[PDB]
Amino acid sequence: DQGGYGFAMRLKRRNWYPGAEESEVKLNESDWEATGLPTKPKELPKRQKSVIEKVETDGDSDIYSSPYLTPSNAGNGVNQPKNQATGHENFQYVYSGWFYKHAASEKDFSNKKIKSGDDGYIFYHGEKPSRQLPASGKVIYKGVWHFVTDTKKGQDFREIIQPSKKQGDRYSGFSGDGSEEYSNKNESTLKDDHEGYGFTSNLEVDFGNKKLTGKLIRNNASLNDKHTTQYYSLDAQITGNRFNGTATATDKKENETKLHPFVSDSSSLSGGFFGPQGEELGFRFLSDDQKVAVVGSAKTKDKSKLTTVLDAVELTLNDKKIKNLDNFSNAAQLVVDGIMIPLLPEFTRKFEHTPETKTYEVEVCCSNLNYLKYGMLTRKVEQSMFLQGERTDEKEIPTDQNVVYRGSWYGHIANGTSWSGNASDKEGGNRAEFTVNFADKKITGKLTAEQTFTIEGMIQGNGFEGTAKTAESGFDLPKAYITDAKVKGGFYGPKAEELGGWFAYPASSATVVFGAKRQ
Amino acid sequence: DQGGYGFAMRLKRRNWYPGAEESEVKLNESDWEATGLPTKPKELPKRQKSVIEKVETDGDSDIYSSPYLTPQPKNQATGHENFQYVYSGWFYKHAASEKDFSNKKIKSGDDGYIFYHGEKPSRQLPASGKVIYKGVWHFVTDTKKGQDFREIIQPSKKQGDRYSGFSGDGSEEYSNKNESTLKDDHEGYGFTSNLEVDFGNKKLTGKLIRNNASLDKHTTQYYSLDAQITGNRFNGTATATDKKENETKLHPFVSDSSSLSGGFFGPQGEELGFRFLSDDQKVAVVGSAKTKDKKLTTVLDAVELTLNDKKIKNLDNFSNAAQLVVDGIMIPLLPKEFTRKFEHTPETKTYEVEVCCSNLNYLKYGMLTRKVEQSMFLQGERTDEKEIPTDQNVVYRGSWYGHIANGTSWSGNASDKEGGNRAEFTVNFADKKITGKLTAENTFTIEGMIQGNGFEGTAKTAESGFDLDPKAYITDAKVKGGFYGPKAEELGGWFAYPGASSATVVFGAKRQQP
Ligand code: NA
Repeated sequence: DQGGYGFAMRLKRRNWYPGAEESEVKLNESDWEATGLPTKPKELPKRQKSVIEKVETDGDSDIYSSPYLTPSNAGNGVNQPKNQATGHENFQYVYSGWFYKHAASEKDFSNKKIKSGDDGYIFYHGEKPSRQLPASGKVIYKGVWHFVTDTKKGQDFREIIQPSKKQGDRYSGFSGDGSEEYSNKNESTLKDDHEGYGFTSNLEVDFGNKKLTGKLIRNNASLNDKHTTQYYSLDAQITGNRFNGTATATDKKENETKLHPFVSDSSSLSGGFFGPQGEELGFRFLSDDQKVAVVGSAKTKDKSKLTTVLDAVELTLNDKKIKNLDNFSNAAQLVVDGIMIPLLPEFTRKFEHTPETKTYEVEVCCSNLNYLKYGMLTRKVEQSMFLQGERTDEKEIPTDQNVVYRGSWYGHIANGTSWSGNASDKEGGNRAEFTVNFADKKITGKLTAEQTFTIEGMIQGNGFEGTAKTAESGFDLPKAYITDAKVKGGFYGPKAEELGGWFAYPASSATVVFGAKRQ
Repeated sequence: DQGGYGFAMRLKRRNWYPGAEESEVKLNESDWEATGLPTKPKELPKRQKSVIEKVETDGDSDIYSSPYLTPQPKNQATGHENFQYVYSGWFYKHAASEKDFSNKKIKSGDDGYIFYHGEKPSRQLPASGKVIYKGVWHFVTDTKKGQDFREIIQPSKKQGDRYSGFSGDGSEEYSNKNESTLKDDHEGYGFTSNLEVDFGNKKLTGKLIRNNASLDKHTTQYYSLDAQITGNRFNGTATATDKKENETKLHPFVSDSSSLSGGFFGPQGEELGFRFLSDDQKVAVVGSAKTKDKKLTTVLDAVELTLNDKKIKNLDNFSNAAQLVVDGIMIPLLPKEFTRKFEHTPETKTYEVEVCCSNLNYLKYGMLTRKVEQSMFLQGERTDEKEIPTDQNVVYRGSWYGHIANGTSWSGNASDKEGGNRAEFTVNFADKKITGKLTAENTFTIEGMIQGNGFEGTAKTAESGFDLDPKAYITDAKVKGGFYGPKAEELGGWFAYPGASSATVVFGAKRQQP
């Protein structure tokens, strides 16, 4: 999809003012809200929490939330419910769940509006979207899932929520409702075929084939023979640290009458992997009939060769240091300080951006690159270089023994006075060239200002590493000297049409990002 | 009717909670509320005012009322605006909505009352002639879902549907009440009344109209009225002038009423108040009217004779001998067996009353005590002067209550027996002459002239002293009285002395027959 740390969807409340009544309020893709990056995934997402904090109540002011979440800033009663897939409960990077208030009714006759029922959100959010994943093998992920429905006059979902308060009619059915009383979430022990407590998810992720399948079920209250009910299966393709696909409603029958909301397929399943090697994931979807939205989370068993799916780095000038950036496997979306900066609105480019550090100044290259972006980033005053690209699958690395790549680079170097040079297509300005022997796992090339650097390295999988050096001789602006500069890079896009890398040093310094295109 | 100083009727608000909705709330005779005696007729009636004071608001706490009432529209019949005894009108609040969702009650709209009240209900009226009364009238309707009265009230706020149509509504915008001058054929401003009272024939007729805003005849008539006068009261019907024929009826005045009732107030009934409820229970009306701004007959006697100070006060009465009105409260004299005795506490602590007699129907008299004060009382409904019989020899027999003393006091209740208090009278109507005797122990002698339905003369202990079981010498004591009931079957009088022996006496006798 379009990437992000998380998504939230608000409960609906239907207007029943007589004469001005909405017979229905459907859910919409436009209803999804970004959560932003959480400092602590176990806490509620801050933007949406603030909204609910301001929601008026009249008798019970508490915020109720999923049992494994941090009550934080909020209270409860008659409470020890559980919602967990057994053996898969120790989430560290990703949380999904719900939170809500018993909101006061809106009783605004003078605006012909009457609304009543809970107000709240379902959501998932995560930190540390993954830059590496297992290289191969099928891996079981389990966790939880949550839902919120549309509202329609006369509608009920009595199979999942006892409809004494018009759940599904006046306000959304949702998995946190006080009348969701048919799961085993309050029971003290499990039946031998339960996957856990409440609504749980089970996914099989095939890292070898870049795809996944799964099942979303309810673990049923024991009030012979089977004690779970399946509402969806899932199917998705993995691209980098993201996945996209479909959800299939398990019981839609034909003839109905359909006492639950899970009756339509979804063509908008999307999620992503989080953690050092994608050991946790978050996902969401919206049903095609706009009657239900789902979010969820899953993880490998509570306590392997890896492949790198992306590079995203920031090189800070002042201290020549190199930090990893978050990225959602999208070279054209620059993620810094938890905000997303697009990189496409003519070689290179330049612009500034302010969200909602004051503003970000970015110079990005290049116009002919599609899986790789690099340039200059400045906060306001801080200055850095950056590079980010989507690695080519190691199994797609071409075998060709002679391959030339051409492009440019941004440079900042000094043994005394400093030299800085942007990237360019012309003329004697920064230019880069590389010859790669894939068969040999060998790579070499040169960067020239017009004087030059010379790079050499070997090829490990879908990335390379080596060293860069001035002529020394020396450089320009009066001379700078570089020797044994630590060089890191990778190949980007299908069959490695693109490649790029960077180096920092380490009385001469140096920080360089470069990217080249295949001929 | 059943008499009173005034009546009020509250606006209705209809429950429109979905699923627990009232489709309609009709008016009912039982909805009428007594107002009590006002100290100042220009002020709002106190009981109902207190109710409205407690009505909850949320944004506008004011009480709005008819412009001539004591807190630039006008509501008045020109030349007939200076009311002193009787006021009718309305008052209300922009009441907050009731929004009780868990008990399934939603109500919205104005809350308030229409009312009339008066002081000094009349004991005399003009003896004859037709007299024009004009004034104002007011209405409140039922509520019914989907109902509007757009001819009278612009229905932007569901007037007639969620809360009663009423003449004080802010959207009553079709009368001339806000205009600065009058058309040639307007009777005045807003909704006005015009009555012709025929005191000669004891009846009245009238018309209730709206004076229309000018933006072709300028008034619209909604009712005519017809009533019979009995004493200081009147009862009859209202006839809806436009009912239902070729029209779908854009106003609430579509049904007749068989419950028009009202009464006269002031020294000679120069003002009146009235009310009615439509037979279809869709609309209640109250109103008031007066003779133009600036010989009598007496229709009732109602007096209190205070012992301690031998003084005699007029009581209010609504032309009903069996309803004793003291201190603004109504005390019935027949239990819904000669003489009677009982006590009564309203809502002075309690009233103790001894009343006579069981055979009298237009005349009641006896003892009244407050708690401690003690008085005698007499009240009766005079016979029409034109019904005074011409018979030259007529005997009346009965009793009397007596309290007298030149030294020690003598008190004697009334009775049928035996040597106890007894009264006898012979009346020569042809001669306009009356005489009779009261005896305790076998004594007062009374001569008097008849005038209309009343008499006036003297009572003397004669010669000399009386008993005191010490001689009490009362002579030339003024005696006043009347003939009560149709054709003067019952008669009554009283006397106070002086105008070392005192005396206060009420008596009543009944007519005999060959
Ligand atoms: Na986000």
